[PDB]
Amino acid sequence: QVHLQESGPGLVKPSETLSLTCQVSGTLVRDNYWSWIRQPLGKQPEWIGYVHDSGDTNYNPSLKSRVHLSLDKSKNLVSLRLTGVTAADSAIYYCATTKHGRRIYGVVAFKEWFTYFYMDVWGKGTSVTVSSASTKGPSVFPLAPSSGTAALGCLVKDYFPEPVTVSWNSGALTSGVHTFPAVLQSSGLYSLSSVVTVPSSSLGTQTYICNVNHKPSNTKVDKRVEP
Amino acid sequence: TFVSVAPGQTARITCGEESLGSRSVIWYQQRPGQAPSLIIYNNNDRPSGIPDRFSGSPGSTFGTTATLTITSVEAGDEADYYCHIWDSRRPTNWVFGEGTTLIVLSQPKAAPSVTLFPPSSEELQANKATLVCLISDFYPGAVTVAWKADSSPVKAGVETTTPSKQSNNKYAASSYLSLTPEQWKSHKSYSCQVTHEGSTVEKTVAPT
Amino acid sequence: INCTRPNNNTRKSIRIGPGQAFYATGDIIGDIRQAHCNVSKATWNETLGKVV
Amino acid sequence: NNITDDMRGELKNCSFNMTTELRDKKQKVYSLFYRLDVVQIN
Ligand SMILES: *[C@@H]1O[C@H](CO)[C@@H](O[C@@H]2O[C@H](CO)[C@@H](O[C@@H]3O[C@H](CO[C@H]4O[C@H](CO[C@H]5O[C@H](CO)[C@@H](O)[C@H](O)[C@@H]5O)[C@@H](O)[C@H](O[C@H]5O[C@H](CO)[C@@H](O)[C@H](O)[C@@H]5O[C@H]5O[C@H](CO)[C@@H](O)[C@H](O)[C@@H]5O)[C@@H]4O)[C@@H](O)[C@H](O[C@H]4O[C@H](CO)[C@@H](O)[C@H](O)[C@@H]4O[C@H]4O[C@H](CO)[C@@H](O)[C@H](O)[C@@H]4O[C@H]4O[C@H](CO)[C@@H](O)[C@H](O)[C@@H]4O)[C@@H]3O)[C@H](O)[C@H]2NC(C)=O)[C@H](O)[C@H]1NC(C)=O
Ligand SMILES: *[C@@H]1O[C@H](CO)[C@@H](O[C@@H]2O[C@H](CO)[C@@H](O[C@@H]3O[C@H](CO[C@H]4O[C@H](CO[C@H]5O[C@H](CO)[C@@H](O)[C@H](O)[C@@H]5O)[C@@H](O)[C@H](O[C@H]5O[C@H](CO)[C@@H](O)[C@H](O)[C@@H]5O)[C@@H]4O)[C@@H](O)[C@H](O[C@H]4O[C@H](CO)[C@@H](O)[C@H](O)[C@@H]4O)[C@@H]3O)[C@H](O)[C@H]2NC(C)=O)[C@H](O)[C@H]1NC(C)=O
Ligand SMILES: *[C@@H]1O[C@H](CO)[C@@H](O[C@@H]2O[C@H](CO)[C@@H](O[C@@H]3O[C@H](CO)[C@@H](O)[C@H](O[C@H]4O[C@H](CO)[C@@H](O)[C@H](O)[C@@H]4O)[C@@H]3O)[C@H](O)[C@H]2NC(C)=O)[C@H](O)[C@H]1NC(C)=O
Ligand SMILES: *[C@@H]1O[C@H](CO)[C@@H](O[C@@H]2O[C@H](CO)[C@@H](O)[C@H](O)[C@H]2NC(C)=O)[C@H](O)[C@H]1NC(C)=O
Ligand SMILES: *[C@@H]1O[C@H](CO)[C@@H](O[C@@H]2O[C@H](CO)[C@@H](O)[C@H](O)[C@H]2NC(C)=O)[C@H](O)[C@H]1NC(C)=O
Ligand SMILES: *[C@@H]1O[C@H](CO)[C@@H](O)[C@H](O)[C@H]1NC(C)=O
Ligand SMILES: *[C@@H]1O[C@H](CO)[C@@H](O)[C@H](O)[C@H]1NC(C)=O
Repeated sequence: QVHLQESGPGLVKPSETLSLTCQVSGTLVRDNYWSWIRQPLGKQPEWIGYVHDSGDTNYNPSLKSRVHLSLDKSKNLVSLRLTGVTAADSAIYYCATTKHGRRIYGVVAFKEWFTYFYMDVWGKGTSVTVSSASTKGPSVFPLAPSSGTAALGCLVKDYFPEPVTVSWNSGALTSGVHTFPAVLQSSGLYSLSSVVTVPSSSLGTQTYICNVNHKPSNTKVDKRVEP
Repeated sequence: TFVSVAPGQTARITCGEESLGSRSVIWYQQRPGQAPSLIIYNNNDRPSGIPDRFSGSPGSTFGTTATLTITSVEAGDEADYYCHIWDSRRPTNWVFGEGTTLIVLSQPKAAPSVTLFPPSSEELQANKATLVCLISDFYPGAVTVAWKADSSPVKAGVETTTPSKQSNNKYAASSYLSLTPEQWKSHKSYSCQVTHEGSTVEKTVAPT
Repeated sequence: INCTRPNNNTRKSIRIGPGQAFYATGDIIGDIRQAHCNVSKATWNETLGKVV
Repeated sequence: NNITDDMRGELKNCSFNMTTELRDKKQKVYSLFYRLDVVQIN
């Protein structure tokens, strides 16, 4: 076997309609239950809702009046819809099969038995960013060495969105290079750094230049670092 | 929450509120950078492929929290574990409980390499300032950064990344401090105090 | 026949005072089920059949 | 509980004022009563 593949836009403006599609392979969409689970960065997974082919379908009470699910039996895939999106919906959406079970504790005749669901087969998942903000070009600033080894690096401040590919001397030097993950500021802009362990004996000053590339703004900045 | 257990020992994980009725707790394991996987459904029933090292507390106990026992703790079990509470007394939970991270105690000691860079001269001309604190070569991935203005701590403007190991055991963490050109020339010096495990390394920086 | 009350209950002893105390049902511990009584189907079928 | 609506409540969680040992102070305590024991007005 069972392979699941999610697919979506990746970027959504606010107050719009997000549309996702879960391509199902190895089984039919009619003989199984299907659930969607989103997960913010650094948060616990939040259940969106479950859908069945017959017409049985329930949503998350917190997102009840905004979500819509459906199943295409002709193309055998799952489709999600979310109207009125904001910055809170920015997460990673997974598609997953769902098996039902029945927990009996009292006397089944009187009800007192609740059905529990659990997902066994997950998919790779799709990343969805619902950020309104336009594309901003990065600002490169050199990090000069500060008083047999020495440290030397760059700084990529205020850019959007991810990612940023950082090389040194067009890939001529590939040793001692350490690029840190970016951090999202309160402004909604990311900022990363890249530092390299360099010999203190670099009096010759053979050209040292980090190459910064930002494809969403087509911005390629080559900065020369000098003490 | 974090739980550190020596390899080969026994790990125990607590999640969600106290039981009010008969439960049917569903456990999930999330390897970092992957999708969550099923471990134990229906209190203590493990599906195919899952070792019996994973056991869960029975959902017939009233007044106790759900407990996940992991015998023979190995390095591969180091991940995030979330739980799905199904109580007969509570409504359907559409949100998993707060997960718990399992820490395998091995490879214990690595001294953190911190480095503090002052704001560049070119950034100050753009009416901006930023202190950079790079932290590398440390294990395990669990550090906390506290900035200092002279002897006074800094409350806002602190932006810190989450640890991330590379090829080496070394982990990655960068701490930034957004200030104004006026704030930089104000105080005498700024400090970058990094607390790792039990020790704390402090590096300072002064204007010219 | 067997009759039971599934709801294991809590007594709350609120004091109206001075020496007079009212006993109130506290919170239930366990599941919410209703009282019921069981009658052996075989025993009842024969018993009714002997009466008729 | 977690009820569809066919359970018709039956059990009620009532809160009310009460006279304590002293005359002056009221008591805001809660109890549990069956539906056959209570009746709503208006
Ligand atoms: C008046 O008349 C009415 C109507 O007749 C009557 O109403 C009846 O009331 C009783 C109690 O009030 C009620 O009993 C409940 O039944 C629940 C379901 O039991 C039945 O199903 C199971 C499993 O069936 C599933 O799985 C099958 C595959 O295995 C599958 O094919 C099925 O389709 C289905 O999916 C079945 O095993 C049971 O069979 C029992 O009875 C047989 C005799 O008929 C007997 O031969 C069997 O051996 C078995 O008895 C026990 O056997 C071993 C011991 O040898 C035990 O280990 C078993 O667990 C059996 O009890 C039934 O056909 C049942 O789940 C309820 O029990 C759970 O819930 C209570 C309350 O929360 C807990 O306190 C219990 O501890 C128990 O919880 C365990 O099980 C659940 C579910 O698996 C787990 O989630 C829990 O975590 C826990 O399991 C863990 O903890 C235990 C702790 O010891 C541990 O041992 C485990 O290993 C695990 O770690 C409960 O018993 C009944 O449904 C109801 N209706 C009927 C028709 O009877 C009134 O009572 C009458 N009143 C009076 C006054 O007479
Ligand atoms: C029907 O409902 C009723 C209630 O409506 C419920 O009543 C229970 O009845 C049982 C049996 O009579 C009680 O079990 C006993 O509880 C004793 C007290 O439990 C508490 O105190 C423990 C510490 O005891 C000392 O310390 C406290 C102060 O800290 C002091 O007041 C005590 O007097 C005593 O000196 C405490 O540890 C315990 O909490 C534990 O358990 C919960 C899970 O329940 C767990 O989450 C906690 O982390 C902790 O592990 C609790 O707070 C207790 O002393 C006694 O233990 C001894 O006796 C048993 C045998 O009965 C031995 O097996 C055991 O090894 C000890 O020697 C025992 O556990 C229970 O407390 C009542 N419950 C309540 C809420 O009052 C019935 O169970 C219900 N019936 C059914 C069928 O469902
Ligand atoms: C808390 O209470 C809510 C009540 O709102 C409850 O959710 C409900 O679950 C029932 C099933 O347990 C749902 O009823 C379903 O209705 C659809 C049609 O819309 C049917 O297709 C379903 O039938 C399947 O499930 C049955 C139950 O075992 C099977 O017997 C049958 O063979 C089918 O497999 C089913 O009848 C109902 O729609 C929901 N309601 C809502 C609002 O979601 C919830 O389960 C309770 N949770 C706990 C922990 O008590
Ligand atoms: C009512 O309860 C009694 C006991 O509480 C039941 O008698 C038991 O019957 C079983 C057979 O199913 C025997 O194994 C037990 O030894 C009996 N108990 C005693 C104390 O004798 C009786 O069957 C129940 N009847 C109904 C209709 O529920
Ligand atoms: C119990 O008594 C208190 C009075 O001490 C009630 O509180 C008042 O309620 C009335 C309306 O019922 C309000 O207009 C007052 O403002 C409340 N506060 C006072 C009078 O200080 C309380 O509502 C009672 N609880 C019940 C009847 O369940
Ligand atoms: C037992 O009861 C059924 C109806 O429940 C009835 O048809 C049948 O005749 C009864 N058996 C005897 C022997 O009376
Ligand atoms: C209690 O549940 C019943 C179920 O039918 C419902 O009609 C009623 O509005 C509920 N009341 C409260 C206060 O929850």
